[PDB]
Amino acid sequence: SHHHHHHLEVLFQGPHMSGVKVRREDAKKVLELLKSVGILDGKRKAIRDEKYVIFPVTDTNIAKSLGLEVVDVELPMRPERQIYKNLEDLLPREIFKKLGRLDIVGDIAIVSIPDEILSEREVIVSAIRKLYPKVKVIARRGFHSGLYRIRELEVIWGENRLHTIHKENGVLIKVDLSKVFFNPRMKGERYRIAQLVNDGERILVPFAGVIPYPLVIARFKNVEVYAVEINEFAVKLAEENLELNRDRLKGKIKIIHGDVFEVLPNLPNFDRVVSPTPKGVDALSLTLSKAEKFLHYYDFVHESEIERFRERVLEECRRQGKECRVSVRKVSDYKPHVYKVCADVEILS
Ligand SMILES: Nc1ncnc2c1ncn2[C@@H]1O[C@H](CO)[C@@H](O)[C@H]1O
Repeated sequence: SHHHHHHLEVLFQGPHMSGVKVRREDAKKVLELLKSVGILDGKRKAIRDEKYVIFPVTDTNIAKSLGLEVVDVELPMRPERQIYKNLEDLLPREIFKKLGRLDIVGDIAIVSIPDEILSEREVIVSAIRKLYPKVKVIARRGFHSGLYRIRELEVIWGENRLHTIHKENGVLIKVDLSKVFFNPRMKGERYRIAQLVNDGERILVPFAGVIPYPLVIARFKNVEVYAVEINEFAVKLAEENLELNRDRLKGKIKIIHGDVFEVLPNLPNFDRVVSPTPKGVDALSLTLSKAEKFLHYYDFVHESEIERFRERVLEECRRQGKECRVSVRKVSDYKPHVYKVCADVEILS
């Protein structure tokens, strides 16, 4: 006596060799459809030409019951190994070129996605998820808003949170991107100055945020750092960060919750001042006034204004009766024709 047909029908060992041929304009719809009905073959790649897309299917009868055109095609197997090293490898150039720079903060990936390629959201996420399998949050970014310069962010994939712990230069940085400002790309800078700093210095860091700069400096050198931040949530996270990194800091950090322009005139002077100035803000005079040996003044300057920028720094140096050497460095490419720069000011004796 024999087997039931509805038991036999699943015994075939061969691979699926067919697919469905659809117009490109239908391709997303159909993909969804195939996934929903449950006949989408994950083992094979989809291919396309200039007019049509072909999706691999696991049941051609059901495919025909969906009114789709069944074709016999040898489709590429899915890759098992992964050799992509950057996002451009995982996206068409027309999509990738409109994307902003991708940033990783802890287990959060942040990318800017213009409205015109927003329909392609799902491939973008996919690519990101493929490049960074460890991240658990993908958020679309806008601009910085308000006095605290908090980045506009919308979670578009993963856990519905914008808080995490970021590892940098040997320190741990608790961050909440919905409540505080933070830029990971300053890593280099923060390390650099940390290496320049000598033991015994008194250092001032205005606009300190969740104190990544004081944390790195104090991580590598036995110094005292004053940090000034006006955002109380950032202050809170800064305290938690100070407590989190306490047993790995050589230096000391004093956190001051307040307005830089109010606090600094009531502070004593320092050996070194490090000013991660908010974009558009001019704190040159005030930060220089608190520096006795070195100022590191960050700013955003247009390509054709660098010279003028340097000149103005020198002017301020003369204005405060200081004799200085001024060096201007391009820290990063901020947007076209616009650089994030740093004025290294050596105050001479
Ligand atoms: N007058 C200010 N005083 C102290 N911190 C400030 C001031 N303006 C901006 N910030 C902080 O500087 C950081 C970088 O812009 C942010 O955390 C922001 O809240």
